[PDB]
Amino acid sequence: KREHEREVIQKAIEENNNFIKMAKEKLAQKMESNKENREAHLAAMLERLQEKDKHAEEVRKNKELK
Amino acid sequence: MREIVHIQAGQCGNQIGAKFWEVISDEHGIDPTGSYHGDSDLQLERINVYYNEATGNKYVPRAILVDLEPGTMDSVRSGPFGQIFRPDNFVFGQSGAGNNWAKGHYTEGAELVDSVLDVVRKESESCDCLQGFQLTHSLGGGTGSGMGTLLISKIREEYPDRIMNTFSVMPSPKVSDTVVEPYNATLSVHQLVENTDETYCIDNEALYDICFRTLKLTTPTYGDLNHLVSATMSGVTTCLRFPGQLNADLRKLAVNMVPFPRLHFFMPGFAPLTSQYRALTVPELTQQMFDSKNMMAACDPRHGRYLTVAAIFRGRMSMKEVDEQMLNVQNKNSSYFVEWIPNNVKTAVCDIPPRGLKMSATFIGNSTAIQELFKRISEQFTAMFRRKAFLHWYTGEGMDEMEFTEAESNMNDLVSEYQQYQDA
Ligand SMILES: Nc1nc2c(ncn2[C@@H]2O[C@H](COP(=O)(O)OP(=O)(O)O)[C@@H](O)[C@H]2O)c(=O)[nH]1
Ligand SMILES: [Mg+2]
Repeated sequence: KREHEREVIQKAIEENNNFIKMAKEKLAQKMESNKENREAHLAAMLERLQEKDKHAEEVRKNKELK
Repeated sequence: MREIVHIQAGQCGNQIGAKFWEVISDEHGIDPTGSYHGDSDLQLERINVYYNEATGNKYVPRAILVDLEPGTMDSVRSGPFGQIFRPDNFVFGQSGAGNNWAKGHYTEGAELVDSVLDVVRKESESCDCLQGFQLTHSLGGGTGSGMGTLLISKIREEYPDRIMNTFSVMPSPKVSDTVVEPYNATLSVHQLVENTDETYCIDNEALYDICFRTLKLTTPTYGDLNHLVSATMSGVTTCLRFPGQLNADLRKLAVNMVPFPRLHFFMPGFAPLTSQYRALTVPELTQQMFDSKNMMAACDPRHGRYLTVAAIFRGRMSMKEVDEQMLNVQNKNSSYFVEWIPNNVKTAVCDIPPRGLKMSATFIGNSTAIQELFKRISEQFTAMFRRKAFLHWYTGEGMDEMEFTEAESNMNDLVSEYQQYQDA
């Protein structure tokens, strides 16, 4: 019986710890995937704007030949 | 053997225990300070059983007060006879147990239990011959229920040859604090089946009913119940505290009340039920005492059969009338007494009556009807368990459904065994 008691309280400690741990993981995965996603979006936006810039240089060059 | 060691665990436990110490301290002439101030010698002849003598006459209840919350025990230190208790013997945590059996038994209680056992050793080692221990608790909360049973085990590990005795309050929907009470009860009934020699089953249901439909108290308080309780506890501890013919011990009681090891669950009864200028007649006391409307359980003895019975008669009356009426109750209703245990109703008389009363009768029954109490609980338990309700509170403390399953089975079995003997 004493061993059973030690096992039960051990189970409780382990289960709370596993909770805190799985929480910490899940949250880190989420924060990191969010940061990767947001950065990707802003990168593609700035790159669209860069292609806009390159086409403006293209236009100016096309006129300085006419 | 002589000295008893008394333990109060939990709210209900410390409440009924504090009342009990008030009541019998009065009976024994001990003022709230520990000084004897009574007339008779009878009051001090066996005072060693429940009180340790100290310093200038001072008597100190050999009691250990235990709780996981500081409330009820502060309440006790504060109130009437509050400082008759050895201050060292207050052992308390701060967390509480949240009416959770798992918490009192496995997690929070486990922290506190070793300091309790420390005080237990200190008292036991200062005894000439320790009979055993008496515990007060409910089975429906968390501290009393779970921590108390854990203590029962611990103490049995350390004193396997002594007697375990409990006044255990059974829960009832009529008087409920939490829905998990059936679980808690079924868990500790399990422990009690295995680790006590004698448990007085004090059912809150009966105390309610007797408060409501007899004392005619429409709105009963826990004090109303606890006055019935302290009356019973004085009653059934009398022959252990007073000299006389059948100088009683806890073991002889067990030997004389427990035909089979597991069936050690007793039904107490008391007359006259109070809440009294006219003393009754022996006939009255007797018949009141054996009626159900005076049982502190809930079961009707006419539904099963007395295995063993002990009656105590307190006051000044004729022993001839006492013997006549006792044999009249048996000979008349000889159907409700098993025929394979000959001469199973014993009777004692003590001259000192309880406070307020001039004549009184207490009664202790090993009756098969207790199965009803257990059955009630089993049902309530099952209902919830069948849909695994409110189990998270326990599972989150490390427990498994298997434990519950086992417990249930055991109680079911108990009932069965009891029935087996009702048909014999
Ligand atoms: N008769 C009686 N029953 C009580 C008292 N206090 C609580 N109960 C019952 O005991 C159970 C609650 O347990 P409680 O003693 O408060 O919890 P604990 O402190 O964890 O052990 C419920 O079944 C209540 O009905 C009391 O003072 N007298
Ligand atoms: Mg409570």
